[PDB]
Amino acid sequence: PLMGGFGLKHPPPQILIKNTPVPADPPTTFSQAKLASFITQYSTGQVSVEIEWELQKENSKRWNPEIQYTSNYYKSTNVDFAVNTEGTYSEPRPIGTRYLTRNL
Amino acid sequence: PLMGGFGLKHPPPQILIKNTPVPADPPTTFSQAKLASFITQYSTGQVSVEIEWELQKENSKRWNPEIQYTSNYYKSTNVDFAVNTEGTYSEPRPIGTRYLTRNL
Amino acid sequence: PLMGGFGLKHPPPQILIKNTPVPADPPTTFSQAKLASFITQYSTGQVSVEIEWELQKENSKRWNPEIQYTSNYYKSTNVDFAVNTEGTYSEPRPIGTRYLTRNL
Repeated sequence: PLMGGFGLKHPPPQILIKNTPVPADPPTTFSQAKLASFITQYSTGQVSVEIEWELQKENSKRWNPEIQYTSNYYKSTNVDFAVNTEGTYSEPRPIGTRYLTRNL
Repeated sequence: PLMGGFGLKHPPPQILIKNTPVPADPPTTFSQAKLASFITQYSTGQVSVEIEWELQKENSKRWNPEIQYTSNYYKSTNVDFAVNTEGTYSEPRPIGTRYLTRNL
Repeated sequence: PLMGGFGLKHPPPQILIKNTPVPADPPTTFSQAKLASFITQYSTGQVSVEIEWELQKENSKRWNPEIQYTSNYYKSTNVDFAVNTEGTYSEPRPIGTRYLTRNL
């Protein structure tokens, strides 16, 4: 896939979820039409997901140090990747997956 | 120890090595004094050492990224921690052991 | 520890507790932002703790009487370490742990 990530011929199956509609008072006298009056409703809950990954371990004889993803050592007004005064979580920058080096 | 490193009450035993002195021609007529004429000599060889270390693995729940020791991303006239044009291996800077963080 | 009490290299683990936030009505039309409207909530309950102590028993040959922590024998307007007319529990004075005597 162009955006990246693993193309799958049978991806993780998507999940669809809906409240069961609960109709308001139907009339006393029967009528053909479907019930257009519903009880306003919404639900909540906790959803959990694990994804078990396989890591390809790295064995490399390169002498000098690699490049590593490291946080800024200099003082800052607020910590990156963490909440600010308002309670607003802010990811400052994108994080690539390529740092370690290998021989073409 | 002030310089750092593990103080040991029975350190790794030091190793002493010397050529066996091989005397030049002694005189035909015996004389009391020790032989002062030796055959100029030196030896060479290959020495190997392993040191089996125990690592204390790191388990930490800190959310935001750590600090990491990383090589300079910007172009340079010659690679650090590696030989230069003359064949001279040069370590540019000292490397501390403290980067990962922990709660006091 | 300076304040006193047992210093522990692995103290009793602290316990953290929170209500699960229950969001109010989300809008009919989806929107990116997190839900800022929550249902005002608080919980109650009963918490119990035992701490099993070991006492170091006291064996001492001192002839004359010791010093002991004793309540005031003289009449008072209200009992110490017990509620007053308003229902206010009031501890009058601090209670040290040292009374029994021992040879240095």
